Amino acid sequence: SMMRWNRERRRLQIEDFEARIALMPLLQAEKDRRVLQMLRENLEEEATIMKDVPGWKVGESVFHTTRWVTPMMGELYGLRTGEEILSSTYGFIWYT
Amino acid sequence: VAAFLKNVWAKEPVLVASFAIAGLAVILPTLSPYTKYSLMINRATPYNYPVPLRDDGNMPDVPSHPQDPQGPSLEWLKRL
Amino acid sequence: AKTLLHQYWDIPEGTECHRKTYAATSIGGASGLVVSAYSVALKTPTSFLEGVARTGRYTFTAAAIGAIFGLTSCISAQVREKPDDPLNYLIGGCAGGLTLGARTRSYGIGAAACAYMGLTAALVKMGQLEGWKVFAEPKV
Amino acid sequence: MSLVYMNIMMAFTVSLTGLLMYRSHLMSSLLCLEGMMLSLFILATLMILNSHFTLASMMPIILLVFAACEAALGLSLLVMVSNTYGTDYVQNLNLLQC
Amino acid sequence: MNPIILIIILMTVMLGTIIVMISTHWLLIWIGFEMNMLAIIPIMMKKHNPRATEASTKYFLTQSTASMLLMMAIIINLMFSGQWTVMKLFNPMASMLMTMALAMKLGMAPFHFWVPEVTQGIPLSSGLILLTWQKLAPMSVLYQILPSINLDLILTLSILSITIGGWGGLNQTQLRKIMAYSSIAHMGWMTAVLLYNPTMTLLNLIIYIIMTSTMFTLFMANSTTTTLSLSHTWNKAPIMTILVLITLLSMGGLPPLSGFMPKWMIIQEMTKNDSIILPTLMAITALLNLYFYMRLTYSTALTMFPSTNNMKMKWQFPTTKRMTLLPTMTVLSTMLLPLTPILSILE
Amino acid sequence: PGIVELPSLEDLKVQEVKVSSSVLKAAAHHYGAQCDKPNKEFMLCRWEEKDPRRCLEEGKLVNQCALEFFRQIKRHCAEPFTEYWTCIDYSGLQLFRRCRKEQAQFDKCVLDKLGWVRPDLGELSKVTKVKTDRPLPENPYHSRARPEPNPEVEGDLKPARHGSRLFFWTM
Amino acid sequence: MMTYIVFILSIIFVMGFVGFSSKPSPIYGGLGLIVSGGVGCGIVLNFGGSFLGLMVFLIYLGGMMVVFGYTTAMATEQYNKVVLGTFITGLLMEFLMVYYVLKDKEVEIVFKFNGMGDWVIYDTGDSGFFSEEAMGIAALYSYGTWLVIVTGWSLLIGVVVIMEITRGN
Amino acid sequence: MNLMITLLTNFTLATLLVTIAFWLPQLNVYSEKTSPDPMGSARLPFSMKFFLVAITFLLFDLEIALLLPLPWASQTTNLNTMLTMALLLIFLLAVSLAYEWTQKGLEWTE
Amino acid sequence: PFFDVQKKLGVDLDHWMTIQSAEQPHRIPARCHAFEKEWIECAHGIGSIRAEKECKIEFEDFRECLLRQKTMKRLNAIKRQRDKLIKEGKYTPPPHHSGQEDLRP
Ligand SMILES: CCCCCCCCCCCCCCCCCC(=O)OC[C@H](COP(=O)([O-])OC[C@H](O)COP(=O)([O-])OC[C@H](COC(=O)CCCCCCCCCCCCCCCCC)OC(=O)CCCCCCCCCCCCCCCCC)OC(=O)CCCCCCCCCCCCCCCCC
Ligand SMILES: CCCCCCCCCCCCCCCCCC(=O)OC[C@H](COP(=O)(O)OCCN)OC(=O)CCCCCCCCCCCCCCCCC
Ligand SMILES: CCCCCCCCCCCCCCCCCC(=O)OC[C@H](COP(=O)(O)OCCN)OC(=O)CCCCCCCCCCCCCCCCC
Repeated sequence: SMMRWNRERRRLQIEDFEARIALMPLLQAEKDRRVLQMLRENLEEEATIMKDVPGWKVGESVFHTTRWVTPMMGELYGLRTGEEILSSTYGFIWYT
Repeated sequence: VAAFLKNVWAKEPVLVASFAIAGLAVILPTLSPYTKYSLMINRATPYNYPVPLRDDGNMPDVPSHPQDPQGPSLEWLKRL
Repeated sequence: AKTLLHQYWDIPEGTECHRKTYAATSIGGASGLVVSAYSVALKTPTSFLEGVARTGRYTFTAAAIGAIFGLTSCISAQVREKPDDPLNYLIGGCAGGLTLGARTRSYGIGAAACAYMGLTAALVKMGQLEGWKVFAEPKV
Repeated sequence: MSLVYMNIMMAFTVSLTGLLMYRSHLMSSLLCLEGMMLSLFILATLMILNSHFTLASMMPIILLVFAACEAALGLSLLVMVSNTYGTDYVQNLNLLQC
Repeated sequence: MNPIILIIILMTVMLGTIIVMISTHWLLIWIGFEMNMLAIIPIMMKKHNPRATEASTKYFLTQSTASMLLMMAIIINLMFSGQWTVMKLFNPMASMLMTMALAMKLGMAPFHFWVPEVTQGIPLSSGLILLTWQKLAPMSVLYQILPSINLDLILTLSILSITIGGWGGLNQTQLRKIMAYSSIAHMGWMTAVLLYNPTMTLLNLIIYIIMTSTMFTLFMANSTTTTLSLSHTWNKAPIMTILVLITLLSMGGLPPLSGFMPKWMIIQEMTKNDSIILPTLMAITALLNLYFYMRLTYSTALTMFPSTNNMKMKWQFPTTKRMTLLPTMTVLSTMLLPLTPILSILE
Repeated sequence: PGIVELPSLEDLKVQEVKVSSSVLKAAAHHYGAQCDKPNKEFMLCRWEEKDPRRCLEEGKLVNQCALEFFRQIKRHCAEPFTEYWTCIDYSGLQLFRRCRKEQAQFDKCVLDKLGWVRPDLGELSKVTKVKTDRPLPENPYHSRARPEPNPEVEGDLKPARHGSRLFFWTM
Repeated sequence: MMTYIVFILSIIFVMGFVGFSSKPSPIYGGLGLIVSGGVGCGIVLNFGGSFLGLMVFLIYLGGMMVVFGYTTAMATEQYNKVVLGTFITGLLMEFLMVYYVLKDKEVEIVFKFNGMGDWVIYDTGDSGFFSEEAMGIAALYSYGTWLVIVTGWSLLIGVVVIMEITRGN
Repeated sequence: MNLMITLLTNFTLATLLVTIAFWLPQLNVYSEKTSPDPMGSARLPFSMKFFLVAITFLLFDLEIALLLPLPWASQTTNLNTMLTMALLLIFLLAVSLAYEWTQKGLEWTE
Repeated sequence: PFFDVQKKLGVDLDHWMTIQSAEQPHRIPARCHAFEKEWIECAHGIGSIRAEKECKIEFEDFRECLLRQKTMKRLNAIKRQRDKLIKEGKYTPPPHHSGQEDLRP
């Protein structure tokens, strides 16, 4: 009985994983536009905040490379509210 | 060797059952026709995204669509 | 206490007597605190007061050695007007040895510490002059 | 660097100086040693989770297992000292001065 | 002990040292040190007296402290480099902690304070394992991290080991404490040349292990742990007095013996790097080690201390002890200086 | 170092797929069958460029091809699709196996009115080939010049001139 | 406050070590190390180390510290200024570290340390249908073959070694 | 977060019931009691056997800690190596048990 | 004495856990996979002495990936100046940095 039922459960797992795979390009495009939205918002607010500070280059990368670095949590949610910070950085850890 | 087996099965049947179950667990995956299918199922499980190939012009065994005939099929798992 | 030795050596000889004396006093005080720390480590004092008395005794002894060393060396280099001269640190090391003998209340220890610390301070001056390296960087 | 790493390192140094300043009991020394091991577990774990370095996730478990085996060995040594003098006082372990 | 259990435990000691020597991951380095300590503890408790339990407790505490400092150095290397290759360390704090940990595992001064106790608390064969085999793994880790070892730290450890191992053996009458302070002074000599030329470090380690194994093999073959019982050897076996004579003159670095070979080469590699005061004071401090070696040779070979009457019974029995490699180690610890350029096999 | 180059907020405006995850999971297999080509072009560009800023337009094509997927469901088969994603939506793990008859009605209505065949077990996890016209990135890691190696050993090994040359030893 | 919670747990963690590094008795020392193990486990759990945190509970606390308390219970017969002074000293040193790095958003004991919450340095992606920590521990049987060999050999040798040195013969 | 709320509620209910159980009969003023053990005043005798079973627990629990990732380890694609090392860890736990057996370590608490 | 038994026999006893950029289960990348790949491919084979000075830039980018000290320092500067301008009344946050804008997808 466990032979038949675990083989059916593996087929069900593959069906769920193929549903995930088919949804992943839409989610990846949405995530890319999401993080570029948040970085452009942080860049514009950095431009309108860091005007008095001497020698400040707005958008100055801390890496010598010109390669795209995956953005950090504080890079995205640093200027936003602490409620969104918690609900973006501890929620899956704290979810039930 | 047969008197030893009946002797230890009369005195210590817990240890006889223990060494029998352990010996079956050792030798029996090398004798089963289904041990191949455990590996085949574990490599058929798609945890990752199937990152596509750039079509150079000569890959007749790589499909262009998931519903194309070429590519690895799982009718062996649907049937078993 | 690497900067202690540097701020000792940064002042030229026979020029500024007070800060040379203070720098050698501070180097002696650091060395006396090191000796005091290991002394109350490996040999337990009978009380906290006995421990701080041993600490103050060793620290004041080594600080007085350093103070009278730097004072005698700089005054000898002033009255002799010879800054790059190891005889000045020879006399200073013998003065520090007499200081150690006065702290240990004994004349034989004083003469021994005079001779060996005077030769040691002369060797340190010659190593400052010709660039002798004790912790030499690997070159080959 | 990260602010939690300061506290885990400072905990390791606190358990170090506890392990480097005995009072009387050998068991308190073993507890300071295992506090050192615990802080090493926590610090290694936070780095390996933070870096998403997947194959080193088995590393802290190994760091647990060996050292806990080490702890077992230490407990046995304490017991043998406790089977000689009745207590685990480190001042009874002074026969090797001469 | 059961001989099968003894063989498996000694192979586990060897396996711990091998896993330190051959591995490319710092976790396996730490695992090899843990396995080495875990297996060598029963070798120290072989005879089950309170002195061996005290010695094994002190050994456990010092090696456990060193293992935890080693793992903290490894973890800080993981912080500042993100990887685990057994090579140079990528932080001077991790370098200092690993140098402290390995100086504790070698028992170099001022972490020497366990070596004369533990060696006195254990038998002569386990003291032989502690003073020869337990050096090989930390010296291998020091061999592989020498691009990151601070110069001033390792030279301070070296000169403090040479001076403390010199003055320590001058007050001793127990042979195991004499060999332990000799160990401390020789580890100072080995790490003083580590950043200049590690081939001479390997040379000094091999010549030291040969001479130490010779002296412990002689002490086991005569069943002698004190100076005053070693002084009865001329009336029991007059060849052993000549052997301890030539081997103690060799450990003092007197030419034309083999123990003159390392330290001379060490001076030969420290003056190329323009250090003159340091090998001079090292060689002057080695005269202290030579002095208590000469004390032992006066007590054993060059004079005849009075014996007892029961020695006449021991004349009627030959030594049935397996004196394994004792003529080989006696020859290789005395007559090896004409083969001094063999050291290039260690390059 | 240099200034990072973020695209404008106008370059990030697109008509969003504002449906829930059970709507997406119910339509997932037909989405992988029908919206194959721009999705795989985007994910090929995404694993090759290693930069989302070089992948916006293809991403917009994904968000263009998903919507045309849903309208073509919304025109023809809104009732079996709604009745199916509601049942998918009930489950806390969103099981396909709890909803096989609504799946069968949705597949029947879709295969009749649109001719879409649901992909079999194994098909959507295949590695497919993608024919693009964008160029292959020659330096996707933006790596600079690598250092030249040390010169290797060459030449036949001659003996040591006068041996070891150690102080007085002639061999 | 809740954005700093891991840091807050770490503070309690350091306080827990000052609980037993001051060494009041090995039994209160064991209790302080148990509370320290629980809060350091909470630190681990709040990064996503679920399996490693439950190893802190099951194997470190429920396995090993039980044996520490058990061995301690078979010694130290059942019925200080140094402990009190060292405890308040470690307390004041830790809260001075807290006050400095919270008023400055930077401190330097041995290394430089940021003063923000440690949430800032996390990752902004998903792991899909697995835990990365779980799969990296599961690869002990696929990739960690030599590690399993040396670990199991050390544990077998540990059984043999404990039975040797505790026998007394 | 829900877990922290639940742990705090469980700890608060436990501390509340402990405080009630320790201070509800203290309100009664019953009497002051003077009241001036099988062992008389003898010191606690150490038994080596309880310590041996506790260390044997610790060692087999470390072997259990190695065994715990097996339901996730069965999902690998290196199944021959995974199965070999899984059977090898259970076999080393069995060999530790056999050595504890045959050298009389499991005796009088068998 | 590093007796390189693993390269002599051709066995992989511990090289697999040695770097983050190695082969990982389910191809999970490390958060600094690319930086470590660049630092290793820069520093490979040229020796450590030349690697400390001819590959310092990739090592600094990789250490700054690992510890994020420059990134945290920059966020400290921006957040500190931001709260200072809030205190001076010269700055106000936008609605999308207060939680009033119904986030993107
Ligand atoms: C057709 C096919 C077949 C053809 C066959 C052709 C040959 C036919 C004859 C067969 C026999 C040939 C023998 C080997 C060739 C000659 C080697 C030789 O004499 O070298 C001179 C060698 C160098 O002098 P040379 O005038 O520049 O060279 C002449 C040739 O060109 C030397 O030639 P080289 O320049 O090429 O030599 C290379 C190099 C040349 O040397 C160097 O480059 C300088 C470094 C030499 C070592 C210096 C070490 C100093 C510190 C340690 C001192 C130890 C204490 C001294 C002895 C104490 C008592 C044992 O040698 C070494 O470095 C090896 C070390 C010395 C070993 C010599 C051979 C010994 C074999 C028998 C050993 C018996 C015990 C001897 C005493 C133990 C000490 C050796 O002289 C010395 O070093 C002085 C010491 C004497 C060495 C031993 C002499 C061999 C004969 C011993 C017979 C008496 C034994 C009495 C009983 C046992 C002792 C109580
Ligand atoms: C190869 C597969 C893997 C094998 C290893 C893993 C097995 C899993 C179970 C682990 C068990 C661990 C402990 C086993 C110890 C065995 C030795 C032993 O107990 O000997 C003593 C015992 C006599 O008992 P006693 O000393 O008095 O102890 C008190 C109880 N009466 O003596 C006895 O009771 C005699 C028992 C020994 C004979 C048992 C024979 C069983 C045969 C079963 C069928 C064939 C199985 C083939 C497998 C290999 C067999 C060697
Ligand atoms: C780059 C270098 C890399 C590494 C290169 C290799 C380094 C090798 C280092 C070897 C260290 C050996 C340590 C001693 C051997 C280990 C086991 C042991 O201690 O055996 C002694 C044994 C115990 O018997 P037992 O009955 O307990 O004795 C007490 C009597 N009632 O029996 C006895 O007590 C009998 C007495 C004789 C025992 C002497 C054994 C000596 C063997 C080693 C020889 C020297 C090393 C080889 C040559 C140099 C190689 C570098």
